[PDB]
Amino acid sequence: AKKSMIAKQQRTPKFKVQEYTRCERCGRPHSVIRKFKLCRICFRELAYKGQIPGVKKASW
Amino acid sequence: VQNVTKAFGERTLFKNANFTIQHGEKVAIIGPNGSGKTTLLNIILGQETAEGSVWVSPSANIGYLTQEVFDLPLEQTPEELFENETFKARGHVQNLMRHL
Amino acid sequence: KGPVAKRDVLPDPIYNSKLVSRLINKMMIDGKKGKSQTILYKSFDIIKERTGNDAMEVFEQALKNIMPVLEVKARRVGGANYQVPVEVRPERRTTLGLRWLVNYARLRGEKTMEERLANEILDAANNTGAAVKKREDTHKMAEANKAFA
Amino acid sequence: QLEETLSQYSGTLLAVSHDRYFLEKTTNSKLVISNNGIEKQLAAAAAAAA
RNA sequence: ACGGUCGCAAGACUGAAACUCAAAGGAAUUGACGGGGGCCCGCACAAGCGGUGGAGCAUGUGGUUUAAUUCGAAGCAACGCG
RNA sequence: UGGUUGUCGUCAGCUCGUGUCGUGAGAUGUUGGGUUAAGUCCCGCAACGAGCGCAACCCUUGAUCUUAGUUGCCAGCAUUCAGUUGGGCACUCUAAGGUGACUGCCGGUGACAAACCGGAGGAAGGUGGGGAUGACGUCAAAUCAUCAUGCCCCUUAUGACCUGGGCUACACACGUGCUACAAUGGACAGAACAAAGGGCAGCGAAACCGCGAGGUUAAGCCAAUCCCACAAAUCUGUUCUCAGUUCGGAUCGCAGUCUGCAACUCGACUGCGUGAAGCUGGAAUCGCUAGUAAUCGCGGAUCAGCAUGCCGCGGUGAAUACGUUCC
RNA sequence: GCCGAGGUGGUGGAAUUGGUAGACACGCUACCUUGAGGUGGUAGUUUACGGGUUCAAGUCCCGUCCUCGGUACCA
Repeated sequence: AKKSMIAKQQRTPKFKVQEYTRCERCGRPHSVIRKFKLCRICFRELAYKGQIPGVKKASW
Repeated sequence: VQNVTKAFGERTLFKNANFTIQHGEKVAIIGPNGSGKTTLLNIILGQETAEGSVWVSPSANIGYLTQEVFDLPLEQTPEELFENETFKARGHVQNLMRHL
Repeated sequence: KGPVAKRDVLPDPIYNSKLVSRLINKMMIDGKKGKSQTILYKSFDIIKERTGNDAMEVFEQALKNIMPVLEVKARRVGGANYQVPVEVRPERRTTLGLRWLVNYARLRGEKTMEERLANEILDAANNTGAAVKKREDTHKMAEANKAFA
Repeated sequence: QLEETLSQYSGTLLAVSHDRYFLEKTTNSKLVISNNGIEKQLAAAAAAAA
């Protein structure tokens, strides 16, 4: 069950509280960041591949 | 026991003897002849010219033993004396404790 | 590796001593110098009141009674557990004296550590006292094991 | 047996005893009553350790 | 082992076969290890300060109950982990 | 299996070219002396080199010079309930470019080296503090459940929808954590001080009501302005006086509040009442060398709502390091 | 059937009426130590039965059940 669940999130449910955040590139909840609307590992991959214009390696 | 003083007319024993003992320790009290050993415990435990301050725990259950044998409810049986509630309270508590 | 050294702050607004601020930094619970300074000055004011002296001299006299000459370290060879007596260098004399004051003061039990530390200084002045149990017992351990040095 | 079990006793004992050998099992601190009041000793405390 | 010689004895000497294996072995190399030696280093030890283990609860995991107690981690390097 | 990680381990190692020695496996460099945090660097050497590592460059903090002054700052200039107004770029601050610390300079030691110990300057002294960076490889370690996947299996089902339950069970053990056991304490009142970060169907002032959780109307703010946001330990007074309590809050009954179709299993919070175990913990065991440990609050993700977890932030702020005998 | 003997914790077993689910040595359980076991260290589970005597019972007494052995029918 992957594309069915992605499709179910891409629907409009019965109630607004059934709406939950999801991947948009690599299908999974648990740690989809609201800002990027992206999964965590896919954020790490794309931010390594020079995309996602804000994030570089952090040090302070 | 802070700032304690005990005198008997002119017979003065204690003067400003500040000591403080808490739970859980072995306190040996040694007097060669007449150091008031018996007198201190009476003026720890009582009033009557404990001059100063003797504070003790209010909820502590101090079990006292005397030097002198003059605190018996005389002519009573040890049956009536010792609190023996039901059945083994005579045997398993008390009479075994006596004979043993 | 090698030895590294440390520092400490010189004055106290009453009682201008190094070692009294060393005791202020000692007995600090959870990062509160304010409570230890209040406890310390109320205790030294009790020591100035109850005995009509300046509490500096009573405090150093108590230190002189507590500061141990001889630690006894360990030296295990085989199954022997030998203890070896060490001449203490005087920095550690001062700091073991301050630890024993602070620890046995708060270990005594009275109706403030103001009173507990004050009475512990008053006992270590007139040498018989609680930290001086540790002084005597360390010197007895060094006296018995003096065969190794 | 009172010399023995009072060692295994769970503290807060005030043991006046004119014996020298009974207290060798029931002593941690001493109160030597003397001239001009008490002497709270925690050891032998003789000769004014220097 | 049998036979034989020697021996008071213990045994010595001479000395197979059936059977069984595709190794046994020597010297040397590289490593790893030592309750081997040396030197060094790390909150590793010591010197300290505060804890955990005791109590209550939060949380996670083992077992067990289950209709299901979803799946994945399992010494350090799983167990307020996905 | 790809991809992506842990661990040894930020340990200081791991290799190659060409050469020589050895029948060969191999050796050599890479070992030795000093030195380092370092296979760092020097010197000697059958080796001369080189690469991946180490360091340095990168980010932050420590200071000063220049630019740049609003929403930031208020020194002199008067008005202010108020830095509010006018005024000013001095000062802090912000964010850009710099400068700056390199054993550079002194003395001493040491082969004369490399380096080390003290000294001077300096905001900064010997990789200044920290981060990011994680070599060849080890554990057929972990991930087929983020993804992509070779092979095998199911297929009107091992696929799909829907509601309901469960992932929160509970006799037990076991890791991590929170709160206490109390006078450096508990309660009450007064006074002050932060940093970092978030806010558009969101942050939400102020007023009003409610003891309180909160409620209704709503200003300003796409934000150095406005909001979150009244920091807390601290300091100072009042009060208790060492008890299972004016400690501690488990658990529990009733009545509430918010979020959201909906809080029964299964949400957080409040109010009243109840108040337990616990009076500093056996064998054993863990973290930390300085703005650290201890302690105190604050913030943000996630998210309608759920934080004692995690990730950052400041506040106060120590004790000790003799040494390498032992693990 | 008769006589003699013993019936305790998983085990072997001491206890002259006076405190034992066990007091003594093992097992057993929970933890610790160790990579994981073992050793080691810490804590933990009604006297065959039923009815009395007794202030008190494993014990003293009356009965029942089991097992060892001697003493019999028979092979």
